[PDB]
Amino acid sequence: HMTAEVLFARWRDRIESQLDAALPSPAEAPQRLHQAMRYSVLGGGKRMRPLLVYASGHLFGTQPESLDAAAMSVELIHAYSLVHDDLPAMDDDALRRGKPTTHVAFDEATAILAGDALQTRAFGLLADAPLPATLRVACLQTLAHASGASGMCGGQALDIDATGQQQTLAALTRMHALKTGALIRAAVRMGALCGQAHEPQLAQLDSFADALGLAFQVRDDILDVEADKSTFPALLGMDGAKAQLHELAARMQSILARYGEEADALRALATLAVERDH
Amino acid sequence: HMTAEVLFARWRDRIESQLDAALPSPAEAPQRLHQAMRYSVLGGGKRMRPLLVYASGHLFGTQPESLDAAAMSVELIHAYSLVHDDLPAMDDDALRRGKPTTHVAFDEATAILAGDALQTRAFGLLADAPLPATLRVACLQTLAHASGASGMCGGQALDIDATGQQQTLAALTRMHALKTGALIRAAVRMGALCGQAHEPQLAQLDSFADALGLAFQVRDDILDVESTFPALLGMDGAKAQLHELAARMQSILARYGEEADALRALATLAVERDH
Ligand SMILES: [Cl-]
Repeated sequence: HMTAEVLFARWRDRIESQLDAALPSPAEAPQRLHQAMRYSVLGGGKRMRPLLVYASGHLFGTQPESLDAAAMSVELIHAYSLVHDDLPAMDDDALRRGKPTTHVAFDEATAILAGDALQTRAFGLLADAPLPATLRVACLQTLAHASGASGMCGGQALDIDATGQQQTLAALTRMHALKTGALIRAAVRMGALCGQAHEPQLAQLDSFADALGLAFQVRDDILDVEADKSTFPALLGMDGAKAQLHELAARMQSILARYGEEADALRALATLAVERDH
Repeated sequence: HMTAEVLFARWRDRIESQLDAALPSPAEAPQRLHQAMRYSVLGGGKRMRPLLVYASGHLFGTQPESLDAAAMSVELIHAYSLVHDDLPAMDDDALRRGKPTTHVAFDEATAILAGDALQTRAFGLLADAPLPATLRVACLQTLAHASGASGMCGGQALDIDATGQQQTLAALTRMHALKTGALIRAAVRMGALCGQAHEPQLAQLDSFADALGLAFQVRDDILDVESTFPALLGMDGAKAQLHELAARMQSILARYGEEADALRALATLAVERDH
């Protein structure tokens, strides 16, 4: 059995190649839109959401060809959300991962439309997947529920509404559950659906994915202090937030404790969510 | 087309009620996003694209209940595209239909997100529809292809890229075929799929829908004056092109019985409307 480290490298290379083939060429008109779409999603990175799709499918022995559309779709939703988030009317960021944000590299109109078109391509890839129609529909329902006003978009809105206000712990947790937790749970659910998981196992994996999405954000908050006025270290104290993260780490491992080596990839994504330095 | 007008009023009332039931409550969190989503699609309008879905299904005797998801989805895509198109970085409009645009009634960030969420809701409604999964997938494929970079979004980008430039007649026609032609064809296609249409009928209806989308744009350009088709062809040349499209649309549907009257009336509307 291949180690988690080897699997993550293989899946990161795989999703890079799949996304490159799935996006329109920069030489086809409209060239600026296509260039901006590619600029916004190609070029590496953690690929946490594709990795969750593959790692979840891996629990069931599912081949990557059955997972590629689901894995691309969650990265495309994630990528589009960041293109819009970076806009001057939103978070107003000029740099992302050491490179100019998409609206700086191009312009705001191009960034708006590139985000719009990446969202459509996420759904199109699922609808076009070489899978049974019932499975494509189940994946599409999952992604839509997690990405819209009941998930990612709603969480973005809760965040914008809270600009300049101090959120309570309850409200901060709820905001993160929508803004990033929902799409992280969708990634795990879709991988397991492609693995033909049944509902009890879907619910168990959802409990793991729920904890992982929060863990990632608590860790991020801790790192920000070590390197949206309300954060887990500000509301809990730094020691309290570290204890919160430590419990989520233990919780994630306990949920998967009965699996064999087939869960090592998911286990390692949990460790990365808790322990990464960047 | 008076009997058709009654049908269209029924369908405009129906799609208003359907969209109202499908959108989140303005009392529930996040309230401002939900309110902006509702502002951006409720409150009447022509409902051309839902009417095309219902009328295309009507050709096959399909009842509206089997068409609501598809009809809502094309209006939601259309609605989101206008919210983003009105933004200052795009067309920069303060009014639409005599009322403030969404980013004026709310703010730019809320409008961006409302557009994003309406797009998602369009896909979720089709995916959740009470229809065979194979039919839901075919409609979802149709909508995604027509709405993204190879359709509506691509046409919007072409339009912005040509700002201040003189376009050839071919380029302008290509731009409109993506910018609004694709989603109009999608509406007719989805109605026909829900009607269990056979491949020749789908191709026939797609020829009709292609002509209808162009005619609708040519008529909106003519009304706007009262690079565009009037600018390239003259006001008289634009009107001649409209009449040729009208005759093509009626020719394509000519062999059908009264079940095509709804589509025929939408063709007449696209050409003759004062609004
Ligand atoms: Cl292996």
